[PDB]
Amino acid sequence: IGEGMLADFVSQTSPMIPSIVVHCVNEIEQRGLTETGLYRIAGCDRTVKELKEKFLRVKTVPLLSKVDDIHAICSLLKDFLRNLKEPLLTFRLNRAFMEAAEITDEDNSIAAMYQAVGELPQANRDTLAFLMIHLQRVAQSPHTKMDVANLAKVFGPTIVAHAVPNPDPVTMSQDIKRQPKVVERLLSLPLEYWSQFMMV
Repeated sequence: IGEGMLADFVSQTSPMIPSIVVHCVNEIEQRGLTETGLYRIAGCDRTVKELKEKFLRVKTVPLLSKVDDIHAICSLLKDFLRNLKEPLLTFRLNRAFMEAAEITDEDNSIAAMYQAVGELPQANRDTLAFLMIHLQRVAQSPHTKMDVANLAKVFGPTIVAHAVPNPDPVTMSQDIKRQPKVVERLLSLPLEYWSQFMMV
Protein backbone atom coordinates (compact mmCIF):
# COMPACT_ATOMS: atom_id res chain seq x y z
CA ILE A 1 0.00 0.00 0.00
CA GLY A 2 1.51 3.28 -1.16
CA GLU A 3 4.65 1.73 -2.64
CA GLY A 4 4.63 3.33 -6.08
CA MET A 5 6.14 6.36 -7.83
CA LEU A 6 5.08 9.86 -6.76
CA ALA A 7 3.48 10.40 -10.18
CA ASP A 8 1.07 7.50 -9.59
CA PHE A 9 -0.65 9.60 -6.93
CA VAL A 10 -1.39 12.74 -8.95
CA SER A 11 -2.73 13.76 -12.36
CA GLN A 12 -0.76 15.93 -14.77
CA THR A 13 -2.84 18.99 -13.94
CA SER A 14 -0.76 21.73 -12.27
CA PRO A 15 0.13 22.05 -9.49
CA MET A 16 1.01 18.34 -9.54
CA ILE A 17 0.66 17.52 -5.84
CA PRO A 18 -0.95 14.31 -4.49
CA SER A 19 -4.25 14.98 -2.72
CA ILE A 20 -2.96 13.05 0.30
CA VAL A 21 -0.11 15.54 0.65
CA VAL A 22 -2.40 18.57 0.40
CA HIS A 23 -4.98 17.22 2.85
CA CYS A 24 -2.30 16.25 5.37
CA VAL A 25 -0.64 19.66 5.13
CA ASN A 26 -3.96 21.51 5.47
CA GLU A 27 -4.80 19.56 8.63
CA ILE A 28 -1.32 20.02 10.08
CA GLU A 29 -1.36 23.75 9.43
CA GLN A 30 -4.74 24.14 11.14
CA ARG A 31 -3.87 22.38 14.39
CA GLY A 32 -0.22 21.36 14.34
CA LEU A 33 1.54 24.73 14.29
CA THR A 34 0.77 25.12 18.00
CA GLU A 35 2.24 21.73 18.92
CA THR A 36 5.73 21.19 20.31
CA GLY A 37 7.83 18.61 18.46
CA LEU A 38 5.79 18.70 15.26
CA TYR A 39 7.17 16.13 12.79
CA ARG A 40 9.49 14.79 15.48
CA ILE A 41 6.82 13.11 17.62
CA ALA A 42 5.27 9.96 16.13
CA GLY A 43 1.55 9.27 15.93
CA CYS A 44 -0.16 5.89 16.43
CA ASP A 45 0.78 3.41 13.70
CA ARG A 46 -2.69 1.83 13.75
CA THR A 47 -4.12 5.21 12.78
CA VAL A 48 -1.45 5.82 10.14
CA LYS A 49 -2.16 2.44 8.53
CA GLU A 50 -5.92 2.96 8.46
CA LEU A 51 -5.60 6.44 6.95
CA LYS A 52 -3.05 5.20 4.43
CA GLU A 53 -5.31 2.40 3.18
CA LYS A 54 -8.26 4.77 2.77
CA PHE A 55 -6.22 7.34 0.82
CA LEU A 56 -4.21 4.97 -1.36
CA ARG A 57 -6.07 1.66 -1.65
CA VAL A 58 -9.71 2.68 -1.26
CA LYS A 59 -8.81 6.01 -2.86
CA THR A 60 -11.15 8.13 -0.77
CA VAL A 61 -10.35 11.10 1.45
CA PRO A 62 -10.65 10.11 5.12
CA LEU A 63 -11.99 12.69 7.56
CA LEU A 64 -8.73 13.94 9.06
CA SER A 65 -10.51 16.29 11.48
CA LYS A 66 -11.71 13.11 13.20
CA VAL A 67 -8.12 12.17 14.11
CA ASP A 68 -7.49 13.42 17.65
CA ASP A 69 -3.68 13.29 17.55
CA ILE A 70 -2.32 15.59 14.83
CA HIS A 71 1.05 13.85 15.10
CA ALA A 72 -0.51 10.83 13.39
CA ILE A 73 -1.11 13.08 10.38
CA CYS A 74 2.53 14.21 10.38
CA SER A 75 3.50 10.53 10.57
CA LEU A 76 1.18 9.70 7.69
CA LEU A 77 2.72 12.39 5.48
CA LYS A 78 6.28 11.28 6.27
CA ASP A 79 5.34 7.62 5.76
CA PHE A 80 3.78 8.35 2.37
CA LEU A 81 6.84 10.25 1.19
CA ARG A 82 9.46 7.92 2.65
CA ASN A 83 7.95 4.76 1.15
CA LEU A 84 7.66 5.98 -2.44
CA LYS A 85 9.48 3.78 -4.99
CA GLU A 86 12.06 6.55 -5.30
CA PRO A 87 12.56 9.55 -2.96
CA LEU A 88 10.95 12.91 -3.66
CA LEU A 89 14.24 14.33 -4.97
CA THR A 90 14.64 11.17 -7.13
CA PHE A 91 17.43 8.61 -7.44
CA ARG A 92 18.80 10.39 -10.51
CA LEU A 93 19.43 13.68 -8.71
CA ASN A 94 20.31 12.36 -5.24
CA ARG A 95 24.05 13.01 -5.59
CA ALA A 96 23.52 16.24 -7.55
CA PHE A 97 21.52 17.67 -4.63
CA MET A 98 24.10 16.62 -2.03
CA GLU A 99 26.97 18.02 -4.08
CA ALA A 100 25.10 21.26 -4.72
CA ALA A 101 24.47 21.72 -0.99
CA GLU A 102 28.16 21.05 -0.31
CA ILE A 103 29.61 23.81 -2.49
CA THR A 104 31.66 25.98 -0.11
CA ASP A 105 30.60 29.34 -1.60
CA GLU A 106 27.02 29.91 -0.46
CA ASP A 107 25.70 31.80 -3.49
CA ASN A 108 27.33 29.23 -5.77
CA SER A 109 25.74 26.45 -3.70
CA ILE A 110 22.34 28.13 -4.01
CA ALA A 111 22.80 28.38 -7.79
CA ALA A 112 23.59 24.66 -8.02
CA MET A 113 20.52 23.97 -5.87
CA TYR A 114 18.28 25.92 -8.27
CA GLN A 115 19.74 24.01 -11.23
CA ALA A 116 18.98 20.68 -9.54
CA VAL A 117 15.40 21.68 -8.73
CA GLY A 118 15.08 22.65 -12.39
CA GLU A 119 15.93 19.06 -13.37
CA LEU A 120 13.16 17.48 -11.28
CA PRO A 121 10.13 15.90 -12.97
CA GLN A 122 7.14 18.22 -12.48
CA ALA A 123 5.28 16.15 -9.89
CA ASN A 124 8.41 16.08 -7.72
CA ARG A 125 9.07 19.79 -8.23
CA ASP A 126 5.51 20.86 -7.43
CA THR A 127 5.20 18.55 -4.42
CA LEU A 128 8.60 19.70 -3.14
CA ALA A 129 7.58 23.36 -3.55
CA PHE A 130 4.34 22.79 -1.65
CA LEU A 131 6.18 20.94 1.12
CA MET A 132 8.89 23.60 1.46
CA ILE A 133 6.40 26.46 1.78
CA HIS A 134 4.65 24.43 4.47
CA LEU A 135 7.80 23.50 6.39
CA GLN A 136 8.99 27.11 6.38
CA ARG A 137 5.77 27.84 8.29
CA VAL A 138 6.55 25.04 10.74
CA ALA A 139 9.99 26.53 11.37
CA GLN A 140 8.44 29.99 11.57
CA SER A 141 6.00 28.93 14.28
CA PRO A 142 7.40 29.57 17.76
CA HIS A 143 5.17 26.83 19.21
CA THR A 144 6.61 23.84 17.35
CA LYS A 145 10.09 24.25 18.80
CA MET A 146 11.33 22.94 15.47
CA ASP A 147 13.77 25.09 13.51
CA VAL A 148 15.17 24.69 10.00
CA ALA A 149 18.03 22.52 11.29
CA ASN A 150 15.71 20.12 13.13
CA LEU A 151 13.28 19.88 10.22
CA ALA A 152 16.18 19.18 7.87
CA LYS A 153 17.23 16.24 10.06
CA VAL A 154 13.71 14.81 10.09
CA PHE A 155 13.13 15.22 6.36
CA GLY A 156 16.65 14.37 5.19
CA PRO A 157 15.91 10.61 5.25
CA THR A 158 12.32 11.35 4.19
CA ILE A 159 12.81 13.22 0.90
CA VAL A 160 16.52 12.97 0.05
CA ALA A 161 17.17 9.36 1.04
CA HIS A 162 19.59 7.42 -1.17
CA ALA A 163 20.67 7.18 -4.82
CA VAL A 164 19.83 3.49 -5.21
CA PRO A 165 17.17 0.98 -4.03
CA ASN A 166 19.62 -1.05 -1.94
CA PRO A 167 22.63 1.02 -0.80
CA ASP A 168 25.41 -0.73 1.11
CA PRO A 169 25.65 -0.05 4.91
CA VAL A 170 28.62 2.32 4.73
CA THR A 171 27.29 4.33 1.80
CA MET A 172 24.02 4.67 3.72
CA SER A 173 25.85 6.19 6.69
CA GLN A 174 27.64 8.59 4.33
CA ASP A 175 24.39 9.61 2.61
CA ILE A 176 22.72 10.26 5.96
CA LYS A 177 25.48 12.68 6.95
CA ARG A 178 24.84 14.67 3.74
CA GLN A 179 21.02 14.81 3.59
CA PRO A 180 20.30 17.55 6.17
CA LYS A 181 22.24 20.29 4.37
CA VAL A 182 20.22 19.61 1.22
CA VAL A 183 16.96 20.24 3.07
CA GLU A 184 18.37 23.28 4.92
CA ARG A 185 19.29 24.83 1.55
CA LEU A 186 15.87 24.07 0.06
CA LEU A 187 14.04 25.48 3.09
CA SER A 188 16.06 28.68 2.81
CA LEU A 189 15.12 29.49 -0.79
CA PRO A 190 12.76 32.50 -1.32
CA LEU A 191 9.08 32.05 -0.52
CA GLU A 192 8.30 33.68 -3.87
CA TYR A 193 10.57 31.22 -5.64
CA TRP A 194 8.62 28.23 -4.33
CA SER A 195 5.22 29.95 -4.60
CA GLN A 196 5.54 30.44 -8.37
CA PHE A 197 4.89 26.73 -8.89
CA MET A 198 1.69 26.90 -6.83
CA MET A 199 0.09 29.64 -8.92
CA VAL A 200 -1.03 28.32 -12.30
